[PDB]
Amino acid sequence: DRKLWAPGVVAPEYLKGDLAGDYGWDPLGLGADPTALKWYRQSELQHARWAMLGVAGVLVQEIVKPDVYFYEAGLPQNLPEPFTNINMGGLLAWEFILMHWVEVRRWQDYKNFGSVNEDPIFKGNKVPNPEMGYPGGIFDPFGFSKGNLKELQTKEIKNGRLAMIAYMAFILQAQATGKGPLAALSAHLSNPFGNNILKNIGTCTVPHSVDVQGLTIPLTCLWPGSQ
Amino acid sequence: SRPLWLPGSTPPAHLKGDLPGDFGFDPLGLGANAESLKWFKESELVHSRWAMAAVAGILVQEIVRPDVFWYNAGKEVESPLGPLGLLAVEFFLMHWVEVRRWQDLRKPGSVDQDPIFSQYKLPPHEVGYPGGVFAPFIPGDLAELKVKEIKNGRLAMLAFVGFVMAAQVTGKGPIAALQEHLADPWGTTIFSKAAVVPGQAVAPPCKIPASVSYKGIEIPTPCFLQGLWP
Amino acid sequence: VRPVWFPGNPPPAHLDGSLAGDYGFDPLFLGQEPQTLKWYVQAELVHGRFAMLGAAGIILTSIGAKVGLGFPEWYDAGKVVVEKNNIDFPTLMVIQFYLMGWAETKRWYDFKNPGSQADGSFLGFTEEFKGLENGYPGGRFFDPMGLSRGDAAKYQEYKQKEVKNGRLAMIACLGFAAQYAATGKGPLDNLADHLADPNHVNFATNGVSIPIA
Ligand code: CHL
Ligand code: CHL
Ligand code: CHL
Ligand code: CLA
Ligand code: CLA
Ligand SMILES: CC(/C=C/C=C(C)/C=C/[C@@]12O[C@]1(C)C[C@@H](O)CC2(C)C)=C\C=C\C=C(C)\C=C\C=C(C)\C=C\[C@@]12O[C@]1(C)C[C@@H](O)CC2(C)C
Ligand SMILES: CC(/C=C/C=C(C)/C=C/[C@@]12O[C@]1(C)C[C@@H](O)CC2(C)C)=C\C=C\C=C(C)\C=C\C=C(C)\C=C\[C@@]12O[C@]1(C)C[C@@H](O)CC2(C)C
Repeated sequence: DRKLWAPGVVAPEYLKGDLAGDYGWDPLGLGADPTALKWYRQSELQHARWAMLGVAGVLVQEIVKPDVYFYEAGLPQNLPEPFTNINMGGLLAWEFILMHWVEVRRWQDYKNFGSVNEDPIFKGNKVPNPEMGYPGGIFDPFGFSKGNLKELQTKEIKNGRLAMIAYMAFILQAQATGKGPLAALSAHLSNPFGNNILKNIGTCTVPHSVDVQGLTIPLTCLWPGSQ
Repeated sequence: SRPLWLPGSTPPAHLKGDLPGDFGFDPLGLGANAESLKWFKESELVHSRWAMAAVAGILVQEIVRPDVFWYNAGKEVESPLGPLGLLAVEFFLMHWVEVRRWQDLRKPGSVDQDPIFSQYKLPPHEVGYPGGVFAPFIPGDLAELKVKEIKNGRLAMLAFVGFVMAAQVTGKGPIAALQEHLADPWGTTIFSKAAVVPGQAVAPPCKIPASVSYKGIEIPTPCFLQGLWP
Repeated sequence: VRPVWFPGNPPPAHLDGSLAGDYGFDPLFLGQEPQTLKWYVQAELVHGRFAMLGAAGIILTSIGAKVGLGFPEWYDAGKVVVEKNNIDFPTLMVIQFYLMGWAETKRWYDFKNPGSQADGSFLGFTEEFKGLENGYPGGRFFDPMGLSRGDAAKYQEYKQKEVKNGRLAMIACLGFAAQYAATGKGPLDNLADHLADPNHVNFATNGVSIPIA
């Protein structure tokens, strides 16, 4: 009885509202294999949660530091004063080691549900992990999981899906116009007709490559825009 | 039921925890064959025991004798016994020791008797764990000691390989390299001196000389797989 | 049931999926006769195994050339090795055919009369040359680690892996030859050019592969 993505369209058999934010949308039928549907559901949570942090970071960073131009914020010379011109090789080493640990733990949970709940060092500590992708426990200090969990999952995925669309709008707008999200919004308001996608779509403002501390990094736009 | 290398995984069938240090790690299934595992069991102990002695030696050499580089100790050392005099004693002595150990691996209990002296003999034992004269003193339970031996041994095997690649890349000793890391931890990692991306590849330069002149002959000294370095 | 090279086309009758890497690809019915199929199964493995050694050797030496260690290109190594080391080519060629002839004749008469080479005639060896299957010698000489004597399920998995990497290597060795003829540069020299400008540097623009271009 739930509303579907389009009017008068039959939902797939395997989509029966069990998961949150289920509109019965699967034109490519990628969820037919039950095991594949679980894996894709996790990746939807990862993209949804990472994307929401991405959108929040870009917007908040723009307000505090308007001139950083987040697209270029990755360059070492643009880093804050404490970290300015830090050796990117050492900086990457922290991320690889720390993310490899965290992500393998999450991966092992998917392979064998409930195996990696307990802390490895300090015996006794554990997380409830009521459902895969929702560890809870220490990950939910405020205890919002208690109550109408189903509704909260719906709110999370719906906002997360919107963030995914919104963030890729930031990327394409930066590539085409060369301005951040808020800056582009101001430009449209000033001259709604002269300054819009109909004009900017044909230009890609990203240089072909950059030199990061002597290492050349290729760059591209998402379409063959006029460099 | 027992701690595993990857918690939550299922150990392979051929691994059941009987041997010391058996944490169920065998992704390629090299130990599936019973006879192959018996041989591989011996080599792991021998490799680990050599590595532990070697790693301890290199550290002690640097502390006691900082000037000499353990990598160059081969040519730096001078003794009256000469190059080929040392090698001759080493070959014959090692040939005897290794063959006897090898014979026990094939047919256990046949080389326990002392050849020269009749009265002395090695008590019954397991392959790879000789007893009697070799083990005058035992701090505690053997089962616990065997696990301690392999875990330290496995770490030592990695440690020695760390010395070689650090020595070849940084051209320094183990402790000297560590002091460099502590000085500038961010700018000294392997990530901070090498990187490969589509279109460019930067690798550290091999700091060991290509060739070594030692008593009228030239000894090649190649960096290990220098062409595949990151 | 099992996947095939051309989805929707029933596999041939003589290909029942028992062999490793079987996708029912035999459009010309070259292996319809059961006895001829045994010969080609082993011919494919020998071709695949040599190609893997060839491809790995060509790739590794090419990396040595690009990095500047001084290795010659695979298409010049033969001339360089002979001249630099002062080797008589006809003697080296003859030695190869004695060693290959002895080793490969033994493989020939094991195919004709399986188990015949394990009779102790050759230096008293009686079990290292018995053979496990067609094209899979086994034994403690050709399989010292006993990966074919351990788990049965995983050994069948490796047979699938061996043939597919062998077929991939065979295609690659054809690529090395075709690329050299069209371009006249080394394998990784071509790879570097493509990564520079993939759009404007490839076979469609080399001026050879597509003459009408
Ligand atoms: C969510 C992650 C993330 C995202 C979306 C971006 C996005 C961006 N960064 Mg940023 N970065 C990110 C993480 C990081 N960046 C940096 C460091 C930098 C620098 C130094 C620079 C950027 C730049 C860029 C731009 C790259 C444009 C492009 O075509 O790149 C994609 C180009 C590629 C060649 C990679 C495409 C494939 C894929 C993304 C990488 C996958 C690699 C595999 C893991 C390798 C595996 C190897 C095998 C053998 C095991 C863009 C704004 C550039 C910029 O500002 O330009 C104006 C720039 O110079 N970033 C670090 C290190 C702390 C990150 C760590 O996570
Ligand atoms: C575990 C054994 C062992 C190891 C790992 C090393 C390692 C090293 N030695 Mg040392 N040595 C070893 C034993 C010995 N070395 C020497 C004498 C020297 C000298 C004089 C020199 C080195 C040098 C070196 C370095 C460069 C090696 C190289 O590129 O060789 C390239 C490869 C070769 C030269 C030949 C490789 C031989 C092969 C691996 C084994 C051959 C087995 C025999 C045929 C079997 C018969 C012998 C008996 C004993 C079993 C490296 C740190 C050099 C150095 O200081 O560089 C900076 C150097 O000049 N070593 C002696 C005294 C005879 C040894 C006795 O055991
Ligand atoms: C009547 C003569 C006669 C003929 C024509 C053959 C022919 C053959 N026999 Mg032979 N045999 C013969 C008599 C006998 N054979 C055997 C026992 C065997 C056995 C057990 C085997 C053969 C095999 C073979 C084949 C080897 C193919 C090859 O490429 O070899 C290449 C030849 C060589 C590698 C050796 C010759 C090399 C060179 C001409 C001499 C070099 C000498 C120098 C000292 C080299 C030193 C180099 C060092 C220092 C680096 C070949 C069809 C083999 C085969 O294929 O079986 C299926 C095999 O396994 N024969 C006995 C003993 C009962 C014989 C008695 O008369
Ligand atoms: C069938 C669609 C189609 C195709 C195949 C092309 C092809 C091309 N366009 Mg054109 N273009 C189109 C439609 C299309 N265009 C439309 C509808 C517009 C008005 C928005 C433009 C505006 C435009 C500009 C301003 C420029 C090009 C240029 C180009 C070249 C590629 C480089 C570039 O920057 O493209 C960018 C073009 C796009 C990303 C348009 C994608 C259109 C998709 C495929 C169709 C669906 C669009 C959809 C209805 C939404 C429209 C906008 C929306 C706000 C309503 C290439 C010859 C460049 C050129 O002339 O180089 C010499 C150039 O500068 N196009
Ligand atoms: C794998 C073992 C190994 C090897 C091959 C070497 C090799 C070397 N060491 Mg090192 N060393 C080692 C372990 C090793 N060491 C250990 C474990 C220690 C700590 C105790 C040391 C402490 C040490 C010092 C302090 C010095 C060296 C030095 C040397 C060099 C000259 C040796 C010499 O002149 O001996 C001459 C030989 C003798 C005077 C008689 C030695 C008799 C020994 C003690 C008999 C041991 C027998 C016993 C059964 C062995 C069990 C272990 C074994 C199976 C691994 C040479 C490169 C010297 C150097 O740096 O030169 C540049 C140096 O000064 N080593
Ligand atoms: C993860 C993500 C973004 C992450 C961004 C991050 C971390 C950004 C970080 C930083 O920016 C900061 C904060 C500050 C900057 O200074 C630095 C960087 C580092 C740049 C986006 C995902 C974005 C993901 C997107 C847009 C995915 C869209 C998927 C769609 C539409 C799929 C549709 C369908 O597949 C279904 C569902 C079913 C099928 O039947 C039919 C079809 C149609 C195939
Ligand atoms: C591509 C190939 C074969 C392809 C066969 C195909 C598609 C057959 C297709 C079909 O038949 C089927 C299946 C079924 C039929 O119903 C239909 C058709 C369509 C008829 C073989 C390559 C086979 C390739 C081989 C064996 C390559 C070996 C290479 C070696 C040994 C190289 C050695 C060296 O390179 C080093 C290492 C260093 C250098 O310096 C020196 C040298 C000597 C050059």
